[PDB]
Amino acid sequence: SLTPRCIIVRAGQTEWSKSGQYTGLTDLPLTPYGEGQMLRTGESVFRNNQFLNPDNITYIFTSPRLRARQTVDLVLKPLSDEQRAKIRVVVDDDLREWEYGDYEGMLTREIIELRKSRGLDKERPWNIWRDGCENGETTQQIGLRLSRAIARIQNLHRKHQSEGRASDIMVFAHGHALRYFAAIWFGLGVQKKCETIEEIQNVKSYDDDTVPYVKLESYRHLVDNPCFLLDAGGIGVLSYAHHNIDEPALELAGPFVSPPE
Amino acid sequence: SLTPRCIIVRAGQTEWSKSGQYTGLTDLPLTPYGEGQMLRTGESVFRNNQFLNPDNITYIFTSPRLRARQTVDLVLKPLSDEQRAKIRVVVDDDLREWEYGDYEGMLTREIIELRKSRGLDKERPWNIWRDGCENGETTQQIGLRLSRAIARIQNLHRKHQSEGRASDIMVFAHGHALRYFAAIWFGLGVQKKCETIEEIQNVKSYDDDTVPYVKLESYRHLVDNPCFLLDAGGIGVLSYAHHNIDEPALELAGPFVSPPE
Ligand SMILES: O=C(COP(=O)(O)O)[C@H](O)[C@@H](O)C(O)COP(=O)(O)O
Ligand SMILES: O=C(COP(=O)(O)O)[C@H](O)[C@@H](O)C(O)COP(=O)(O)O
Repeated sequence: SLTPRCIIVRAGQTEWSKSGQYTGLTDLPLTPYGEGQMLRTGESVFRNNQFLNPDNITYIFTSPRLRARQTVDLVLKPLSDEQRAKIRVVVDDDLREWEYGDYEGMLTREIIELRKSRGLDKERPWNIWRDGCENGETTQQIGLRLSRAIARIQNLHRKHQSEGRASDIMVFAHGHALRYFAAIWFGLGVQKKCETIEEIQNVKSYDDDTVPYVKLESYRHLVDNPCFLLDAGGIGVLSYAHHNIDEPALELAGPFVSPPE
Repeated sequence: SLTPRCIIVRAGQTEWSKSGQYTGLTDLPLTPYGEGQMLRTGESVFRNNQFLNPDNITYIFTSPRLRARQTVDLVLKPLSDEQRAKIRVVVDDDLREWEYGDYEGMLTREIIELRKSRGLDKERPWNIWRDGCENGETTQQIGLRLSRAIARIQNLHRKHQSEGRASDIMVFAHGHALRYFAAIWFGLGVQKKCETIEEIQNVKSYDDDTVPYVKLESYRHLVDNPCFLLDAGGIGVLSYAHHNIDEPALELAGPFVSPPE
């Protein structure tokens, strides 16, 4: 039975994403162009190309942000009611974007100028993946919460493979969160034992009894840029080598596969 | 003008690749199924989806192996004579597969059995990315030659971007070589100064005067599995963040892009 996959999908275009402004918590909608964009994406992957087979989708995880949720609706439009009824949708707060704090709605170069004026970054340039954001999340905070979601997804994958089913699980989220998610999925960054109060607690970030909570002994986080590109409405694919959930791997073809004979 | 890209393409199916046998120097052809498969891939990326625009392809680099070259022919079949005339094709020996030496045409598990019988791998399992192959290439050796090709390609990218043109450069090669190639492209592994006689010399691995040779001061190589999947006839995409050749990045969407408005 087909190796399980995690399909990452970045929210479609917003007014801020279009112009490079850091959109974290701000609950922006898709632009009219972004709606069209995500509609076309859904048609490409389901109808025109069959890069995804609905019969194989088991779970869709989404950030609680409007633009992620809108992206789920538009991308899944090509499905029949029957196909939809068999797919479970779960809103997971662990998949929200990096909390930018003071940097919300700013540009990269504005962030650099703001920090320089606070007297930081004297020895080396700011690097979100190492430093986090003043009044927002550190890298260990985002790494921790994405690890918990990854553990939940990989646990469903293992449960499904052992029930003899295919399992594509979709994750709709954001540009930083998803690059980060992909990075640790396949082993980037460092391993950190769960020890502090923050690191151990059940957070209760989603509400859906069919998704077992997995309590982490340890987690991964980044200390440097993993150097990924993922555009607004871009799609990436995470899976496993040799049908083995213990060998998570990055699919270099993203969602592309050669057309069947 | 569009950020330059390197489009990696793995040779289509062979009799050995279908069955997991390590195909290095052995000059196998595509199976009949593999031909069909690469023909359909070409139509998907140029005609049915336009994931690739021929007007933007400047160079195609290919391993000297028959199966890679055959893959070039079939994937580019949808192009007109006019489009082909403007694209330069370069055979580059630096893009050959990992030299397997003793392991040629063997299965992973056979290689493990063979090594265990020579009394190796007592402390930890064989890991090609660290250990290389008896009578074949070390990881340094492959990392060095792939680094030279990367430098040549990125130098053409920089020359083109500074001439104001788009540049998609395709690289047709092999499963280990391309995963390795992708891993170091975006900064995995370690930096090693060029110092030994091997590391410094001009090897003359291609013959095309329009490709400036770049003499490396230093190179990258892996010391561990980068955990990528890339199937036979799989397509990946390497590029740069912020239109900057000094920021090479992995495209998580491989060749997928949402259909234009
Ligand atoms: O804030 C966004 C994420 O949220 P969504 O737009 O996905 O909601 C993006 O990740 C970009 O604004 C961004 O900073 C890209 O930074 P880069 O790494 O290119 O220097
Ligand atoms: O020899 C091949 C490359 O040659 P082409 O078939 O691409 O020429 C492949 O790289 C396979 O042999 C292979 O071992 C996959 O290893 P894995 O990582 O799955 O454990």
